[PDB]
Amino acid sequence: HHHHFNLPPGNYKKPKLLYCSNGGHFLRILPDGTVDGTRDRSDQHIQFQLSAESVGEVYIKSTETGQYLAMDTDGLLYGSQTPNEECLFLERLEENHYNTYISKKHAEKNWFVGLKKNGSCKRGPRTHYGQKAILFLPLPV
Repeated sequence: HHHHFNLPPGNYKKPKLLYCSNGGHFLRILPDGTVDGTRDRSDQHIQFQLSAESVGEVYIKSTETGQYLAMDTDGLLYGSQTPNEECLFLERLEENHYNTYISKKHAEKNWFVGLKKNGSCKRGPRTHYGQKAILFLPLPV
């Protein structure tokens, strides 16, 4: 493994909002495949259904659009119509209470899902352990 194995509690029974404390935004995948963050809890694109591939590995799917969260070769987040290797994330516990999502494909590079204070997604290589941008809190829909 390239990473630790502290896991968050809870299941994938219900859909969730993925709230980032960094700028107080909710992760969002727009219908056009665009990914970003919004402070609008009423948004129709912030609801996700997480599912486990293997223990600690998840798919994050838009319940509105059915699109999967994915990270490309250049570290950019995008919504994928079909599940692929770029859609798998290592879901881990961080700072004892938050959730982090590490790109499985790029795990050795420590590329995470993360949001800037301005609600914009971070590019893989600009992310790293220790940042606030990588911390998510799964909230009820």
